[PDB]
Amino acid sequence: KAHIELTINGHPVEALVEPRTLLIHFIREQQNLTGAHIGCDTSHCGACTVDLDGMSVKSCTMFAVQANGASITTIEGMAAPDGTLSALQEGFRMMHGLQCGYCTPGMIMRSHRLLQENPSPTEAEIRFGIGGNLCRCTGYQNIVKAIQYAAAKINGVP
Amino acid sequence: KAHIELTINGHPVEALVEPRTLLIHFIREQQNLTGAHIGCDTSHCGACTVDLDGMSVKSCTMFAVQANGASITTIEGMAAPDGTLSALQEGFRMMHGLQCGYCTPGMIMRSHRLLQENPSPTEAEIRFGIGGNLCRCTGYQNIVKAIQYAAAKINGVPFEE
Amino acid sequence: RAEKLQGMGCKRKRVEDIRFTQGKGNYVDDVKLPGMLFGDFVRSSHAHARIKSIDTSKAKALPGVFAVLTAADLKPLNLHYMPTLAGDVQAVLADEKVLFQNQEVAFVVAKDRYVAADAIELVEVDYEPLPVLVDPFKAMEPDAPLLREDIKDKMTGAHGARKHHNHIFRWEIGDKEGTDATFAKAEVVSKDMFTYHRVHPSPLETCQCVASMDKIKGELTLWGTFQAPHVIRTVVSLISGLPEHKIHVIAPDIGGGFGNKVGAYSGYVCAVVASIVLGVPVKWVEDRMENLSTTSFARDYHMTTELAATKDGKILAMRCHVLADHGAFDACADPSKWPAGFMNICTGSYDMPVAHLAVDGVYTNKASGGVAYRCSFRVTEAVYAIERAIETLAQRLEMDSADLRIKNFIQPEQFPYMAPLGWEYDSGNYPLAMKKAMDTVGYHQLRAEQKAKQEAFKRGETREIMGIGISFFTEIVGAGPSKNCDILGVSMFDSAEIRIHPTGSVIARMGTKSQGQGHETTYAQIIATELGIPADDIMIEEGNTDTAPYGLGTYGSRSTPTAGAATAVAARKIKAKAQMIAAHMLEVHEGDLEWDVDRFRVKGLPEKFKTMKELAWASYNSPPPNLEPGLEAVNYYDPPNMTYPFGAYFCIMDIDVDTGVAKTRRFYALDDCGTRINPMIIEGQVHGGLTEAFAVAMGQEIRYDEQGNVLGASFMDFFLPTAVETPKWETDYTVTPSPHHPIGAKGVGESPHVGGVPCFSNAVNDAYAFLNAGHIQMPHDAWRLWKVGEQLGLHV
Amino acid sequence: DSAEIRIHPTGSVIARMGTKSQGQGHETTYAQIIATELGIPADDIMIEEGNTDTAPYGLGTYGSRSTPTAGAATAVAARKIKAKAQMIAAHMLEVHEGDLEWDVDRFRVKGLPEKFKTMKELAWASYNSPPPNLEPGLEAVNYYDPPNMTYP
Amino acid sequence: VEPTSAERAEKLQGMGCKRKRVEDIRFTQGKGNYVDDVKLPGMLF
Amino acid sequence: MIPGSFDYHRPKSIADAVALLTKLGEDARPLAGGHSLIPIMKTRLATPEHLVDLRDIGDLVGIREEGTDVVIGAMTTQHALIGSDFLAAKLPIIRETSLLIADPQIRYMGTIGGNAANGDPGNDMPALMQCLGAAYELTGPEGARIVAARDYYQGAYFTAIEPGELLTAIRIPVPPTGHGYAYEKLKRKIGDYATAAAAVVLTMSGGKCVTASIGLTNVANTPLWAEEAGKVLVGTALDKPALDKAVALAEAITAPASDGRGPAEYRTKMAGVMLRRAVERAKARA
Ligand SMILES: Cc1cc2nc3c(=O)[nH]c(=O)nc-3n(C[C@H](O)[C@H](O)[C@H](O)COP(=O)(O)OP(=O)(O)OC[C@H]3O[C@@H](n4cnc5c(N)ncnc54)[C@H](O)[C@@H]3O)c2cc1C
Ligand SMILES: Nc1ccn([C@@H]2O[C@H](COP(=O)(O)OP(=O)(O)OC[C@H]3Oc4nc5nc(N)nc(O)c5nc4C(S)=C3S)[C@@H](O)[C@H]2O)c(=O)n1
Ligand code: FES
Ligand code: FES
Ligand code: FES
Ligand code: FES
Repeated sequence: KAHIELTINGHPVEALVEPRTLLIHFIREQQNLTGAHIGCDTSHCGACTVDLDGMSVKSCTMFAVQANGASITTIEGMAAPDGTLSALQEGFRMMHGLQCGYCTPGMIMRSHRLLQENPSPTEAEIRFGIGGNLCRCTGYQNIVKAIQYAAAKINGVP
Repeated sequence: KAHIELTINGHPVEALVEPRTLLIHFIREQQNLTGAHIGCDTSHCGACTVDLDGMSVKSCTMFAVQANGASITTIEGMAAPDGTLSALQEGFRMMHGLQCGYCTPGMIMRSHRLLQENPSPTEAEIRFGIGGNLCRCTGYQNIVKAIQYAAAKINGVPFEE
Repeated sequence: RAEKLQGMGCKRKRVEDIRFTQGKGNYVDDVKLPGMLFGDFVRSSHAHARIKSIDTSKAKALPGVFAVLTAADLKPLNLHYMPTLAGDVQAVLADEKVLFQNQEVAFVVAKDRYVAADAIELVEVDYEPLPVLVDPFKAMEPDAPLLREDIKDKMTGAHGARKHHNHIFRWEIGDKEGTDATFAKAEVVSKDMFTYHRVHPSPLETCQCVASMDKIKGELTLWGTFQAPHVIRTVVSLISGLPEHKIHVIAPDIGGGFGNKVGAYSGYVCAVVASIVLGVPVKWVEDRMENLSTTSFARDYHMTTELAATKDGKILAMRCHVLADHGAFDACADPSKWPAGFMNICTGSYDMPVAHLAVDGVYTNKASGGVAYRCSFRVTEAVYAIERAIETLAQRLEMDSADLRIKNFIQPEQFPYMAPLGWEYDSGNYPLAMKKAMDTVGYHQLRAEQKAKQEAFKRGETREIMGIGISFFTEIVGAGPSKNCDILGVSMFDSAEIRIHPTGSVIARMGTKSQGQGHETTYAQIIATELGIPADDIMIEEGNTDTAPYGLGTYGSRSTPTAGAATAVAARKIKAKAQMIAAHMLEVHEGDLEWDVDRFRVKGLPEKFKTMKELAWASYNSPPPNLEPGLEAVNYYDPPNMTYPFGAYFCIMDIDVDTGVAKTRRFYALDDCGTRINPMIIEGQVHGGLTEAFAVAMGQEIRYDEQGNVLGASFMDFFLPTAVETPKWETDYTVTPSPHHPIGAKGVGESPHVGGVPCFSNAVNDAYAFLNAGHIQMPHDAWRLWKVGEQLGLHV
Repeated sequence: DSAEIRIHPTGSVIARMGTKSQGQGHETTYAQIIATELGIPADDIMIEEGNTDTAPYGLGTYGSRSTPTAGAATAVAARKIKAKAQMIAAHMLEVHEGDLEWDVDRFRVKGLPEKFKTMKELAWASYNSPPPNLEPGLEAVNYYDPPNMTYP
Repeated sequence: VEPTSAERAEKLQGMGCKRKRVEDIRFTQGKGNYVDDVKLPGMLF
Repeated sequence: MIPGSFDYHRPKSIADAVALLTKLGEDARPLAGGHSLIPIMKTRLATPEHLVDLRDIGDLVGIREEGTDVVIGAMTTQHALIGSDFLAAKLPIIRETSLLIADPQIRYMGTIGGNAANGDPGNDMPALMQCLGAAYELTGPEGARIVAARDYYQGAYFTAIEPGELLTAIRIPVPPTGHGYAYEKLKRKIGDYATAAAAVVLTMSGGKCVTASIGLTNVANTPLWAEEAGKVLVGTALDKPALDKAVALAEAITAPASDGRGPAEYRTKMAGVMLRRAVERAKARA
């Protein structure tokens, strides 16, 4: 087993992992961060998306050993230290951007990065920008609204 | 932390413990064998009794480090693998030897050893023989009966009534 | 206190979202129990073969492997087969033969899913191929292979003392003689064979469970993806011999179901058996490829559909015969008396004198299922049949199909309307909705635009063609009355229990089970309105069979018809008791009181009142002597009829004939589900269902080749639209309450899919109608629409 | 104090009370009360107390009150179930309720003992073939306000 | 088996019977669940 | 879902990676972005004993102009390609193509080199590289060599690379300023490999095509460079007769798979349609 050290949601993590352990399993099984989900076995769905060194990554398509030294944010890391929901979390609720909740962690984590890439995206930019994330419940329309709502909130902070 | 290796309920155990960790807490908090209980702070109650190298020991009055190399049996180790309850476990149920159940693990673990010390004890020997174990619920009478039941079961013949 | 109520009709924001947006849902694979192992299957590489041997020795020998179960281990417990909802049995682990590719052959239990996967690869199965049957049209030929040797003897024709060995059932309904007589003399007979291709509900979370047999207590706890957890308990009891009070089924948060999670799967049975054998918990979580290829498929109906009409467009009769491909085992979820579900709603929204429907189900070497994916028990198929037949009839009549529908709609005054295949529709105002829809989309103008575009095409001015899809549908949801609706003998009621605490907050539980439909939000809105108690003061729970009142689960859009009704009725029992408490407190007759939002007032002395909150406290603090203390009630609601929501959907589709690529221009969906509890939630349900409809009609499929290989059963090929492909949805409504429902609310969740698929398919078919393409079978993906145009000579 | 008793389709039972044992054997004895009332073996009955989300509200166990209060409620709730069961039996057996007599675990038709329904059969019937006038299922609650103390 | 009324009553283990306790199964095996046995993630003392 | 076990390595340099691959042998595979390799390991189609992760080799990442070429390190990600305004000024077809590859997550990880070296005909970059007449720089135990992209692909998962070699960079001649370009892809949805796609670069003068090159994606077991099709455009006005000729010569060399994207005959025709559309867009850009 390989020894890894990384940061997840701002906290140091050290672990011994088999090289073949997929990052999503490390996160869910060893770290007990069960917000990230597995929706497929082919890298399509994006339910396992985490923010890793400034990138949106499908953690089912990476081994934990590749994340050695990385800084990862999962959905558990999105709320503020005082518990306040992030703009995205709040937008998904306000705009009814989720139903079963299963895609939501990945959707929010992807969206977090999207709004860093482009703080003021058009709807086409949003839809293309979340193209790696499947949702079964919503038909995406309220997800767009959620992201737009979050952008407006973010853009109003400073 | 001290490194210890021992045997609990027939299984090897290896652990790291602080010296001051009481055996009861190692068993309950680290090993998750929560049958043993704590009823007191002065070593009177016996609720923490385990069988340790052929002795009945109040595990609240021993540090886990003192049990390095030992063989311990806790209440979880009494029932047979096939599910069948030990004679004592069965006797406790048959004779209504428990109510709240809080003393029961330690009563049974003590009794396990008592019946090895003395397979056919008199009533007075039973009562004396469990003197280190307090029960709040039963008034002891049915515990005595339970132990008598178990002895008779083990021995294949009754002794006292 | 007005701002706080958040009752019926409010766009109450969802309570579930707090946890789900933070990753604090509790889905099955999130469960971790002490000692928990992981199990998964060795699966069949063959569609049809005898199993000569299974060598599990290397797998058992692998470190970290705790068990490898085969059918040999299950047979003695009578668990090598499991009962289905359809009254057949399905193989748990293959015994003598495998009957579909990826069927379960052995169950490996290991320290974790990594070791389990390694051990699965070490199991060696030797197979002796048998002839594969995949074409249901050939399933009843004299030389068709004998698939189900366990229950059937060889029977090669249709006139023996048993049906053909591959014939599952024949079901018929309606007036055959009358229907045939009408077809024999009708001026116009419009016939087509419409295939509703096999698809799959593909919830984002796959099927999975954690079984934990506590051998010390003799009690089984089973966490799982169960849409109907109480049903699963009862079935687990009947097949395991454990009594129900010692089986604790827990359906926690479920990552979508869409019908995939109604029935039992081998994984559940095997996890349970393993846990019982091992005395530690066993988790089973399937991967996507196995979900798509081994759990409930949907559709797979081949519908020979005919309408008889006058030349002026009056529909005189419908005659439909269906060949239903059920795969290897009939596991098709349905009320027990309905082997083709409610396919007998296929006369749709139209007033027809007579009709006849026949359905034959056949076995093939495929995964089981049928009813799933927002079908409402074959209503998808029924609606597709009629709404496509309307269009092909309209073509044959040279009539605009909107006008044909208008000419034939059941009129509002005809409700409750006894349709010719036996269902009595509760309420509907079809002409009004159709008009609203047509006006909103500018229908007649679209047709003129379309005509001009067609002329342009013929002049070589455009390579795009425009289609106008219409789907006007009548759903039937809320199964159902005890007289005719039962799941394996349990009548299809549902239930609610509501308990008011001394300080006025509430715990309420229901016999349904959400998989994202917002029940934890919306059931509280019903109660809030009924009792004047803020919705946030009410906790809703489902899914723990120890705690929730027995119910039949969530499927068939039944939650609002059944448990929504029960909720209202239970709340009304509480209200009635509160009224008696108020009468005692105010020293008046109950009849002297009137309810006014959140309090009972004395008629004519409005200053004298007692609030619900005060009454709750009184029920504990000063219970009237004639009454029991406390304030709570239960209702098990046996519906008097189904609810029949409806909709008018219009799709404008542009198609590039040179590539086959279709692009939705506009999709307008009017749904009328009666009283609307939460418009926000309904809208989301519609968006989701329309997206499924798009997917099914335009791309999704599960196929099998001649060797029985399952094709396309991964997200490499299975069309799930992303945000880029998914159209924008325009939604609208009318409100036509269900007269018999306590709050006038009909189900709606499946309506978008039911109505949506024919809308899309009709749009595609309509686009090419001017070119005489005939009926184009779904899915309408690019290569298939290219083939349509190729065959019409459009590419040279 | 209070009791809620729910009979499952297959005839086993979950029952909860507003008391809370600390070793007095409630999980055993409340089931005995139900068993005799309903003719369902005690072993087929699960008793729970102490989870305020699930148990009906009660005032707890002290003052030797559990038998006077929740024990009463258990009997009364069970009698409500029996009354419903008798209605189901009368419907199934096609007789009047007054024509039925109870014999440990079943209703028999008076004068025609071969015509009977067991409580187990009635429980299934309540789910499988609810008489038209009745709600499906078979369960009850009682909150028991005692008329007096008991004076052992 | 068509048990007699008395046999059926006996099987109930109902009122008046010296029914053995259901609780004893777990308690005699140390499988009771008392407060100090509870362990939750992140729990402090 | 679950790959077979392997050992994992992080060489610090090209030399060390090449030495490792050479030593470990055929059971060792380079690991770049992992978004083709990990998926096939998860299916157990690939069961390497060792992965040699190239992540710590800085010299494998970057975009530079050298002489008449742009040189792109093999580990340069799709996201980096898209983000490079310098590359968009010189080789705008690359951004256009990359935006048609996979999805955001995949593009954050997937590399140009892994796309080019992968050998799946579904990959988009191969035929683009053939269109552009790119050269692949390979380094192995025997030293450096160059293989033209046009010569690199033999079949599905069969390329010209030799044991122990890494593709270290791709060297792309820079087309003339004002050149026309297009990558036109037909796919079932976001993330899907092409039903057919065409890459075109061309230049014009006085209303006539002076140069043209065409690549075709996923319409054979390899990418294809449609040499004859590009030549027939040269000297024409890129009018219908000329496009019809090029379509014919392009279609003639296809040999597509029949799969969920449609049968071979459709895909052949779609190569032609994509080609036409790409030429039209390139003409307009020119
Ligand atoms: C869901 C999904 C959708 C996709 N859609 C597309 C698409 O539309 N179009 C497209 O082009 N791609 C698509 N891809 C593939 C993606 O672009 C991969 O990133 C690419 O194919 C491989 O590059 P990589 O850096 O991930 O390489 P890896 O997966 O790490 O490696 C792939 C192969 O190349 C070898 N290799 C890698 N780097 C080198 C090197 N420098 N020298 C020698 N050998 C090397 C590896 O050993 C392996 O054999 C998709 C992938 C997924 C998961
Ligand atoms: N008159 C109405 C009708 C419904 N609703 C609200 O809409 C929701 C859906 O109610 P209903 O139509 O009764 O449907 P069910 O809750 O019974 O859901 C089942 C339905 O739900 C559908 N939608 C789904 N949505 C999600 N997120 N997940 C699934 O698995 C789903 N599965 C599909 C499938 S398949 C089915 S069968 C509930 O919150 C209800 O209060 C409303 O506000 N007013
Ligand atoms: S689990 Fe589907 S992309 Fe990762
Ligand atoms: S909210 Fe259910 S998959 Fe997106
Ligand atoms: S806890 Fe009382 S003697 Fe140990
Ligand atoms: S049984 Fe309660 S202390 Fe002994």
